[PDB]
Amino acid sequence: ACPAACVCSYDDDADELSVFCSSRNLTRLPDGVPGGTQALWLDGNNLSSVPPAAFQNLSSLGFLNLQGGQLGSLEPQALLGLENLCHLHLERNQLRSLALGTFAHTPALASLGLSNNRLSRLEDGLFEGLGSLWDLNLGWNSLAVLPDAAFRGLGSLRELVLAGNRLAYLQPALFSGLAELRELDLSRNALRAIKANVFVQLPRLQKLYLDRNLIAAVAPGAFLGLKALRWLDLSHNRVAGLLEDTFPGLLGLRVLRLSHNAIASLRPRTFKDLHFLEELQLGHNRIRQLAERSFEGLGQLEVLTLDHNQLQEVKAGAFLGLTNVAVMNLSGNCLRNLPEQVFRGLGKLHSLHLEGSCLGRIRPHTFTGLSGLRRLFLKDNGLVGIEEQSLWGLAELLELDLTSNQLTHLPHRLFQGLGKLEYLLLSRNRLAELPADALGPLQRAFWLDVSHNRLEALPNSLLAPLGRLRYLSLRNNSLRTFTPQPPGLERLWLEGNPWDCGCPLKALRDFALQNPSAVPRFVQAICEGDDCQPPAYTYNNITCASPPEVVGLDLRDLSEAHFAPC
Amino acid sequence: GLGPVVRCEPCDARALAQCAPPPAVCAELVREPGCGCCLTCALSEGQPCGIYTERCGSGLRCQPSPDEARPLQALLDGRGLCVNEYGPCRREMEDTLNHLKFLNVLSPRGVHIPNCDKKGFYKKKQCRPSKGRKRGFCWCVDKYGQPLPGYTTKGKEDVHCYSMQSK
Amino acid sequence: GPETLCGAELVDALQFVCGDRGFYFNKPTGYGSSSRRAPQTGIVDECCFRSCDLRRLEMYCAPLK
Ligand SMILES: *[C@@H]1O[C@H](CO)[C@@H](O[C@@H]2O[C@H](CO)[C@@H](O[C@@H]3O[C@H](CO)[C@@H](O)[C@H](O)[C@@H]3O)[C@H](O)[C@H]2NC(C)=O)[C@H](O)[C@H]1NC(C)=O
Ligand SMILES: *[C@@H]1O[C@H](CO)[C@@H](O)[C@H](O)[C@H]1NC(C)=O
Ligand SMILES: *[C@@H]1O[C@H](CO)[C@@H](O)[C@H](O)[C@H]1NC(C)=O
Ligand SMILES: *[C@@H]1O[C@H](CO)[C@@H](O)[C@H](O)[C@H]1NC(C)=O
Ligand SMILES: *[C@@H]1O[C@H](CO)[C@@H](O)[C@H](O)[C@H]1NC(C)=O
Repeated sequence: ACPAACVCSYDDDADELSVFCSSRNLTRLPDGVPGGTQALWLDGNNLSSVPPAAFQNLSSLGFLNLQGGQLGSLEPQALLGLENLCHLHLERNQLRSLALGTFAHTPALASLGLSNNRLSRLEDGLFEGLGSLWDLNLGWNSLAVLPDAAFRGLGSLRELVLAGNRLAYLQPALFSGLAELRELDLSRNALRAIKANVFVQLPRLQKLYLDRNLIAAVAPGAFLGLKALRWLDLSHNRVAGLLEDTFPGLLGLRVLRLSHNAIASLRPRTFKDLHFLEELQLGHNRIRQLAERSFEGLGQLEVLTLDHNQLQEVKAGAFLGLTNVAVMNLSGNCLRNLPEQVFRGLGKLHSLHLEGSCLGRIRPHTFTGLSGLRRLFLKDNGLVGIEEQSLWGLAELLELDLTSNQLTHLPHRLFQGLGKLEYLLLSRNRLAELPADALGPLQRAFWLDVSHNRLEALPNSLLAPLGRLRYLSLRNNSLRTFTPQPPGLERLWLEGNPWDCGCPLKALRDFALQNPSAVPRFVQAICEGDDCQPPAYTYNNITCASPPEVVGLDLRDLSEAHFAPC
Repeated sequence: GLGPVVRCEPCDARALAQCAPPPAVCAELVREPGCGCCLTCALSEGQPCGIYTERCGSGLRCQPSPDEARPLQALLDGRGLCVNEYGPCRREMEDTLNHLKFLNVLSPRGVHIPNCDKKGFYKKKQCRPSKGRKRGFCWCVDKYGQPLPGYTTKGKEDVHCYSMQSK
Repeated sequence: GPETLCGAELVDALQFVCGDRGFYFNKPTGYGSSSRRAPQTGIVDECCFRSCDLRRLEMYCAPLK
């Protein structure tokens, strides 16, 4: 007894009669449908305004999916007879308005969706007789002002979404009687100037989003009663100044975000009573200098990221109360004349970026109290010299990085303490010759990299106390001869130098012929499938120049008989 | 309260053009598992099965061993039989899947959830969704989520993030 | 005791089990009576932090037409 137009399903584990009238070109509803249905799908069709008497004789329901389509009118008495309905969906129709009474026939509702419709001017008392609703979605509409007591009668509500709308004002009586709300969302609206008595009787809130609005003031006293709360968000706004009594009592808080604002200075004793934070973010603001004891009380932080302010000087004793801090970004602000002994106390760090700053030099007491580090970055400052006793304190260290500076030579007692290095990167400098013995202490090293310098010779006694290499690069360096000292290599790049193809250059030929996967010819660049069409190739060609009888030719293929007086 | 639905992309002559198509001679030519359109020959009854091998013959099922105490790993490594207090990672997963809930339909190559253990810390190594007998790119990271240098020797989309070796 | 699976292996396993039908992140609300009342968090949290197996995976496939 199915209308022979829809896929009729049957009992699976109960008496469900799921009727599938979804993807089909339909005009107004079919008839002769089953009476004992338990779920009905109707999305995708081209219906219009429903008749008042449409859904009677279906005293068992609980699913009325109606997304898509071209619906715009709900004539009165439309939902008459549905006493056991439990879900409803009207997502992407083009509705325009709802009169009073349309929800008087359907108590025991448990979710509602009116998301991408087109409607404004809610009435005063629609959602009444709905003391069991749990969800409510109203985002992406044209709402601009709400009367008082619009949410009247919604006792047991737990979620609420107002996003993409155009609200501009919040009177102090909107959220009244919502004693079990749990998540609020007010993003992407046009609010300004949070007042001081709105959020006072929501004693169970847990999330709060105020992401992208135009906010320029926050009265002192707001956020007063919110005992339980764990996620604030005020990222993209225009907050111009924090007072001392702006966060007075939010004990349980755990995540603040204040990026991309326009804060211009900090005060003596902000940020107190926040014994339980674990992440701060003060990103692209305009903070100018740090006074003594500005961060105080945040004795349990983990991440700071002051990464693009115009910070020009830091006094000794700024980072004071930060005990358990592990990561600090700091990279991008022109810290030219930093003092010394400024990082004392922080003996629990693990990673410190310092790139992008305009440092200049390194003095004997720059990094002193950091006997816990594991990763330094120092990429693009512009150093012209590092002193001899600068790194005698960092016992644990696994990666240096000095990529694009302008050093010209290294002191011969520099790596005395670093007995645990594993990555050494010294590209793109102006070095002229590497020291004679200053590579002894490195015993756990692999992955050396000295490309793009202007070296001129490598003696054999230089790479002997390194029995762990697996990677080596020498591109574009102006060398003439080389013999592979580490036998268990797995990579070699050698393109760009003026090699001399004579007798002493033969072990390289043998090693390249017997180990063709360690010294390849070319490897195919990365590709992701859509851009795999072009086969980008990185090259590795060895040329002969100093002898004119083998000039131009490659080494792997020259004659097989030139090495006969050799 | 319903969210989007994920479903594989309908392939066309483009796929068969990119996918080398030389089906060797055999009986009961079938399609390869997952959702990928490159025809191959089926397996017999009693040969190893898996997630990245071919699919069993007609009227057959690929079930793990009747013990092993670890089904999903045993099926990932190809050992089946054809038989008839936040952390650094939870804070990222949260606002990752808090964004995939306001959209309509999407494809299984647009999901980008990280891979981290049961204490909120990144695990060792990260990967990307596959497409049936063709895995995705992978790389190595550290505890807080910073990448490390590394190379490959077998080929692209392949790495062994050992204790510290990235061979 | 219980095993756990999280990352892209989860997506591959879900592709393998369901097939050409699809899947959701929450339950497909089959005869919703207490599906919303009793809150099932989702497949990601349950299989990344508590326990995971094949029956729970099968429970989330889209229904065939
Ligand atoms: C510490 O702070 C620095 C601040 O610069 C962070 O570096 C920045 O990381 C972002 C990641 O989103 C980079 O943005 C990217 O830019 C490229 C274009 O250049 C764009 O194609 C990408 O879509 C993305 O927007 C940003 O450029 C980069 N800044 C630098 C140095 O270039 C760094 O990640 C932070 N590290 C942490 C938090 O540990
Ligand atoms: C619906 O109509 C379109 C054209 O109007 C047609 O292409 C399509 O096949 C129809 N749907 C079905 C299920 O036949
Ligand atoms: C329900 O039953 C009434 C009375 O028997 C019948 O006339 C009608 O067609 C049925 N359905 C509707 C549209 O209410
Ligand atoms: C080789 O090194 C020199 C020295 O800095 C540099 O100017 C040149 O650009 C490098 N070659 C290439 C191809 O970049
Ligand atoms: C490098 O050698 C390959 C052959 O292996 C050749 O096709 C390519 O043009 C050469 N490139 C250079 C830098 O001459």
